[PDB]
Amino acid sequence: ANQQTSGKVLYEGKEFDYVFSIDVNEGGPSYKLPYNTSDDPWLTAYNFLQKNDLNPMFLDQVAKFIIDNTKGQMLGLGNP
Repeated sequence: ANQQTSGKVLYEGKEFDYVFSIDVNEGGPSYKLPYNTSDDPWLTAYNFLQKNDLNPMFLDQVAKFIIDNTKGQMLGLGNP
């Protein structure tokens, strides 16, 4: 991908392709998961997970949502 600033997401103070908004559940601290569509779910998720020192259990939930952003239902929909 080598495009211009179409609809890039600003997480805290940096801009990325698409970032997810992550609440652990407690209203704080609020996390965001920056994703670049050229990268893998597990890798993007792991990168944020290791960076924020999250539990590797979250890796699946973040990566799968990352996938949804490039998959049907969420992005491709697929509604007859």
